[PDB]
Formats: sequence, structure tokens, C-alpha cells
Amino acid sequence: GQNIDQPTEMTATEGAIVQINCTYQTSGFNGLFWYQQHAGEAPTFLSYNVLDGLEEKGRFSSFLSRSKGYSYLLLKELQMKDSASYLCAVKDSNYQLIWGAGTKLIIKPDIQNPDPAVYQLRDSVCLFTDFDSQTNVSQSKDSDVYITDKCVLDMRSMDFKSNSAVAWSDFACANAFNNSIIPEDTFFPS
Amino acid sequence: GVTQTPKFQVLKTGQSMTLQCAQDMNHNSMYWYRQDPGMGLRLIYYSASEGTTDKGEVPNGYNVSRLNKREFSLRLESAAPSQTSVYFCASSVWTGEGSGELFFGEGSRLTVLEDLKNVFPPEVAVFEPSEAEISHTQKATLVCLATGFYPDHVELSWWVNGKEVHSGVCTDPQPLKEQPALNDSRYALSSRLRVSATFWQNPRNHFRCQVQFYGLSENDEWTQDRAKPVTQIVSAEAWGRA
Amino acid sequence: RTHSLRYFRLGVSDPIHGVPEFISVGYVDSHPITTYDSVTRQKEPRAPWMAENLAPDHWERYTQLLRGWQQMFKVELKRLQRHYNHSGSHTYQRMIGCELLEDGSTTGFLQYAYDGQDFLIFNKDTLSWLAVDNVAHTIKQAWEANQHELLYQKNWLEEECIAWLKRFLEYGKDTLQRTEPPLVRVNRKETFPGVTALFCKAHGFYPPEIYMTWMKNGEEIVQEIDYGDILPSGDGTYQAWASIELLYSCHVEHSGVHMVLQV
Amino acid sequence: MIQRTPKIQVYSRHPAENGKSNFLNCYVSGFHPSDIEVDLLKNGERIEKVEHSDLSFSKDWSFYLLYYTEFTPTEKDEYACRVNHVTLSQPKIVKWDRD
Repeated sequence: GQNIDQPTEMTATEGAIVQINCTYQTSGFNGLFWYQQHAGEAPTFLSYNVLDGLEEKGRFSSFLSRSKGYSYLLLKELQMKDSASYLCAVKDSNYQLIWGAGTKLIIKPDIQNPDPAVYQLRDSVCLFTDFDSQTNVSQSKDSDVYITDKCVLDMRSMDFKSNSAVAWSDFACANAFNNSIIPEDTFFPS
Repeated sequence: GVTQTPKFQVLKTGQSMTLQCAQDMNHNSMYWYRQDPGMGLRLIYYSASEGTTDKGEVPNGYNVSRLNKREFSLRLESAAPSQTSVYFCASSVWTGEGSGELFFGEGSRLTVLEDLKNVFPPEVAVFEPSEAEISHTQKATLVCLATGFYPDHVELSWWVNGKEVHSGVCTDPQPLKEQPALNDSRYALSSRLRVSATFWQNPRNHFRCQVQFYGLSENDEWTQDRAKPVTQIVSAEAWGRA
Repeated sequence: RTHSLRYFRLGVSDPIHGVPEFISVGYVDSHPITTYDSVTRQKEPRAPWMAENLAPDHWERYTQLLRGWQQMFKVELKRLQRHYNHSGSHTYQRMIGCELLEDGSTTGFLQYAYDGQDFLIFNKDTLSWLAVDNVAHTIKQAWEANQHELLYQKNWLEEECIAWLKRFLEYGKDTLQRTEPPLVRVNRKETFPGVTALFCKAHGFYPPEIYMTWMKNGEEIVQEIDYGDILPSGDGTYQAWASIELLYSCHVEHSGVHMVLQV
Repeated sequence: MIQRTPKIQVYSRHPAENGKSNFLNCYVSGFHPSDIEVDLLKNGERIEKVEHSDLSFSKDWSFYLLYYTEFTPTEKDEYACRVNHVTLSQPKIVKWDRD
């Protein structure tokens, strides 16, 4: 065939639904596969469709429309563990697989009680934590100032989830996350 | 099902390499793919069955051998930096003619470098929880930093009282670049372990951030003043404080 | 006009000095289009309109698949021979293909034979296999447990096969879609004393599909009619005949043209 | 196992006329298994310049083949098709009925 297109990335909320589309333009069609690939892990088979319809396996369902040349992978009741890349692949007329570039799925946790704060840790490091999942963390402008992306940790026993971004490097915790639109009520201890 | 080796490898340009793949599922077809950022899996070579092999989409610089039904090895005759990639071996019950899915190996991370002079293990440091966070939330977050390492071949893990923990942990999925403008930038990786203020307040509780680094092998040549940047574990630790 | 595409796979265990252990041949209507065997280990075109229109990657790709399908057939015939407690040389055959009828409707078939007798017949409408005996029934249960493979085979017969056939029909249009009308004559002769034989003989026609019959006073015959096979004359055309023993007329229909030869 | 002996038909490409160039065909069909030997003969002797199709497959699982040679029929020359197959104890010589 020639082309397979799926979005680069998708973000949705924990507990909600996401639909990942895959369109293909090929010289023949012998089936469409979906694979899940956790970060740093091997891809694993999720589904196969070759005729029209929707098939479901647990919270995951896969649809195919042969005339529209598209499929979707639908995930219901989204969980944090669904954060992964999803790969679409089509088998062409010569039974060769054509791989999509994959869709990275990001899940926004449900933050029950937000407490936005920027703390200082000693061996210095700046920790922006407990903010609501709508907050986006932007990178730094300074060369020797490093800012990580958001990380969701889960304190299983306490059924508590929290967002955090670490900053390190003149440098103060007061201006560490200045290049980001942080909540107006972010607690800055002294 | 599919066993692939090695998990990590550093090569110097011009060096030869053989990637091994074996499957005990009695599968007929075997495949070697490379995975690169921003693109779909690309087939290097494949073997429809025992006794035959053929080129995929990116065969230049490689060759393969279907040794028997079980094994399919991938060889880099003269490694080049462009061959820096994630390699996946895969197998299927029958040939591509059918509905059968692929079974993938665990992947092999290969880094090809002109010289081994920029290879560095990480320096690891543990940052103890902020007093302010303990009084404001009754929670205590430990932060770990693995910095200055190259290539990005690390695995970070938290260890509490000699046992590995997963709860209250979040490690960055990708390390960031310390010199974003440089082609051979070194890397940094952060992780957090969040515990209850009472757990951190217990002085019997020992917290250790462990970083496994995959670098040079015993065979690799080293004449530099600094210690040989071999595969090694680098740790930083902290004990509970009242 | 009705057209068909079909691919055959033949496996022979313990073959003689010159018999290949595996052969695969493709046809469009009565024309060979492709060949592969366990001696050459290469898939090759068998029609110049196939060779001219398919790039070398087609033959390179299918050479690999056929080497794999040859190995799979060797194993399947070993397993079948074990189920039957058979020794010596036995054959396994596969036939897959489709037809595009004149009215636009289609047919698809996928069948297997063991020692040249029906073994397994796929029913693409219920996604089930029809088994001739207990050995075939054992295979049927395993194949029927793989729902996705059944759907894939239905899609192949109904969509892919028809698309391949339309493509090949266009490649070889000057051969497959031409018409060479028949040359038809009636020969009369006293055979056994008082027994007159009437032969209506046709030759030089293409496509091979022809209708030939004998009529008496305009109405259909109730007497014995002998029919000759439709045979290849070796130049791309065919020959056939119908005979009776003696107002008689021979009726011939070929590619929408009716012909009558009154005796 | 059921073995099927070949049907053997010997005929000219065009209606035969002595002194006029033609083609002699031998169509061997409906046989199973596939191993077969076919020769065309002029007065009991094997013809060297003989063309043949590849082994071909019927939908009924049997096989067929066409052997042919350019020839000029005469009143004296006798032509035949000689075939050997596992179902035959001896090769079968099938004579052309001279159209």
C-alpha cells in the first residue's frame, strides 16, 4: 500500500472515553491490527478487523469501515495504566504490514483536592506538585535550567494521585516555573 | 515467546554486531524491525519460513541468517551511527498470508558512536523531603536525579529497607538533554518517591534510589584517565528523619 | 462475459526422480498466469501480459511466500498421512479463487483435496468448513475455532480476489476479452448399413464456452446425442462436436451469436 | 486411494487433408496422480520436435496436458500418442483416427 495515518498524540481524562482513529490508503486490504506499546516495552497485539463492524475485548473495542478506509480503537473507563502508544498496522494486497507512526495516549488523573505548591528539596531541587491536571508545565528558556514534564504518582494504599514537575540548576524556587501558566493560588513557602 | 539479545549495546563505528532472536512457539515467519521516533516500524529483513530470507524496506548495512526454524539473527557488518535504534524481532505462526498477529521480542537498544570518549555513567543524588510539604500536606516527596550520563541507557528504581517499591513512585519516561544544542548531549533523569510524613519520620526506614546504567563491556578498549564507563549501578540514599 | 481467477497448490510426498514435491499454478479463465515449484523455488509469469504488467517486486515477494507455503504444505501432508495411517506417496491439493459473472454478481471458493478427492470445502456464508470424513472433521474444528482467519478468507474471496481478477483481465484484455467465432459444419455419412450419422463440428473458436445441440423439426431431440469434449487446438482456439443418428438442424450458440445448420 | 487413468485424445488442429501442413495434438486429461509420460509417434517411432504445455490443474483435482507437433498428414504415415501412467501396466499407444 502507501499510507497509514493516526494522530501523534491524544490526551483524555481518567474515567472517560477516548477514540483513536486510523485511516489508510492502500493497494489492497487484508486486515487492520492494533497494538499497544507501553513506554520502553514491546508492542503487544490488541485487536484485528477485516470485515465491517465493531468488536469488543473488555474496555477496548475496535471498529472498521472498509468503504471509508478507517478504523478506531475505543477505550472506555480510562485508567492511568492505559498511558501508552497505540499502533495501527494494515496488511496490503501482498500480505505486507504497513505501520502507522503510533498515537501516544496521555491520561489526565482526576485530582480530588488540588493543593498547588512549589517546594525546595535539599541533597538544590524545586518541586511543583499537587496541582490540577489542567495545568501545563512549560520548558525553561535558561540553558543550565532543567524542567521535567508532568509525572503522575499513585499512593495505592491511600487511593491518592498527584501531579509533579521537577526543576533544577542565582536560581530560586520562586522563579523556577515562571515560563508556565501556574495556578494564581500556588503556595510558595519562605 | 520471543527471546531477543542484547537488551543494550554501545558500538563504535565500524564494529560488527550480531543480534540474536529465538522463538520456541514453532512459528514459521520471523522479522527484524527497527523503531525510530516519529515513524512507524520499519522492516529490515524477514524470513517467511525456514530456508529463506529476504530484504525488507531498510536492508542496507544489515544481513540476516535463518539458522533453523527457531532462530533468526541480525548482523551489522560495519556499524554506523544511523543504525542507533531500537530493534525488535517478531514472529508469526504462518506467513504474512493470513490474519495471524505478530509476537515481539523485548527490544534491543543499540547506540553507535564514532568514539567511546563521551560515554559517562550517571551521578546519582537523593533530595530529602521539604519540611514545608510535611506540614502542609502530611506527605513527604523524595526526589532522585541521575545526571551527566551518556548514552541514555538507564533504569531507575526505588529501594525501601532493601525491598523495591512501585507505590508512590513516578520516574520521567524519557531523560532530558543537558546540552540541547549539542549532537552528543549528555542526559538527566528525575524520579519521585512520595511517602506519608510518619514513614519518612521513622529513622529505621532507609530509602535508596538505584540507577542501573548500560555502557561499555569488558572487551571495549579504554586508555583515558577517568574510570572505564562500564555497565554499573550508581546509587544515592537517605535515612528517615524525625 | 464470465471470468475466473484461481490459484492451485499441489503437494506430493515421497515423489519420484522427476516429480516436484510442491507445485503452485495460477489461472485466469483457462490461461496459465503464474508457476512455482520446489525445484525452481521461484514464482514466474506464465503469460506475457502478466510479465509485462507486474514489476519484479511482485515475483520477488510471492517467491518468499510460496517457499513458506511449500514448507507448510509438507507438514500438513505429513499430519494428514499420520491421521489416516498412510505410508508411501500421497497428494494434497488446494484450490482458491473467484468468479465475476456477466450480471455483476460474484462467487468465491476455497477447497482442499487429499489423494485427488474432496476433503474440505469452505462455506464463506456461514464461515464453516464442510468435512468429508472424521479426519477432515478434526481439521474443520481447529480451523473453525479461529474466527478472524475465517473472516479474512471471506474478505479475500469476496474483495481481494475479485480486485486481482479485474486487474489481470485488464492486463490480458487483448487475449481474454477477444472473440473468435466458430467455423461450423454438418457432416453426413451412412455408417452401419441403414444407419446415417450426423456430426455437427465446430473449430477455431474462443472463448472455449460454446453451446451445441441437435433439434428435430424445430423441437428438442428425445434421441441419444453424443458430445465431443471442448478441446484445445493448440493455437489458442478450441474445437467441439455433437452427433446424432438420422428435418434435423444443428444449433450453435457462441458469445451472444446463434447459428443454425439445417440438414 | 482412487487413481484415475488418463483420457487420451488424438486429433489435428484443423480438419485434415493429405499433403497440407497441420498440427497433431494429443490431449491427456482426467488423470490422478500427476506423474505421466507422453510421446508422439510417426510409424511407431518417437517424434523429436514435440511441443507441450505444462502440467495443468482441473477443478475436479485431476490433471491435463497437451502435446503437439507440426506435421503434414499422408495416406501412408500412421501417427499415435504413447502414454505411461501408474494406472497402466504397459504404455498405451493411442492411434490418430485420421480425422
